[PDB]
Amino acid sequence: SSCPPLPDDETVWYEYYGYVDGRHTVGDAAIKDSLENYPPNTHARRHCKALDPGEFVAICYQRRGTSESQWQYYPRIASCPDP
Amino acid sequence: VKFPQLCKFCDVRFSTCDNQKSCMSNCSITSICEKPQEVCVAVWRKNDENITLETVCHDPKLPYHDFILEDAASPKCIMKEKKKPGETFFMCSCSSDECNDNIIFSEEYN
Ligand SMILES: C[As](C)(=O)[O-]
Ligand SMILES: C[As](C)(=O)[O-]
Ligand SMILES: [Cl-]
Ligand SMILES: [Cl-]
Ligand code: NA
Ligand code: NA
Ligand code: NA
Ligand code: NA
Ligand code: NA
Repeated sequence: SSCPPLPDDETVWYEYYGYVDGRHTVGDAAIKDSLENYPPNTHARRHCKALDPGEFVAICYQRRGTSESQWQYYPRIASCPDP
Repeated sequence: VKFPQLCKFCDVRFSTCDNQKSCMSNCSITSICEKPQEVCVAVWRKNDENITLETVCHDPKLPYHDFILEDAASPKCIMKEKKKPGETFFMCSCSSDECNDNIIFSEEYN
């Protein structure tokens, strides 16, 4: 149960931290597993390459009592601007 | 500790849901709520011109559309009618993942 690193492009790159509480607080650097994947509860912080401290945009979300984990995104996310 | 949950989150969309005991949201956007304490909401409104369905996250400590989300602890979205001039208005809140996708108007269906 894990999430691969997010794809990026000329508009954006991501950092990864453990979720703490809320969309603001930055946790510890996230640690990849043996397949270079991030564990559930990883918080993805995006940096737009055209521009800012970064903004959390997603959580590696494990459904309730399941073994399936996927990136889930915060609401109303707009694309980073083109460089 | 409370983690944020998943909700359908298309904001206000035009809807073809009408004259049914239940409707699917037809919302292709599932989001994690910004705040851990937020729950899911669906709002259905019909007037002489349009029908809309709104899907959001919302903190149940705050009113939404001038009503308290008294049903926020429910796992299912059971629509309840509010009397409003000039429109028919139904709303539900719920606190299981994507629970505002399955919108129930008839008591019969839970
Ligand atoms: C619909 As909201 C997240 O502004 O309470
Ligand atoms: C979500 As309600 C109790 O205001 O219909
Ligand atoms: Cl999770
Ligand atoms: Cl009415
Ligand atoms: Na942030
Ligand atoms: Na937000
Ligand atoms: Na009122
Ligand atoms: Na009315
Ligand atoms: Na009404």
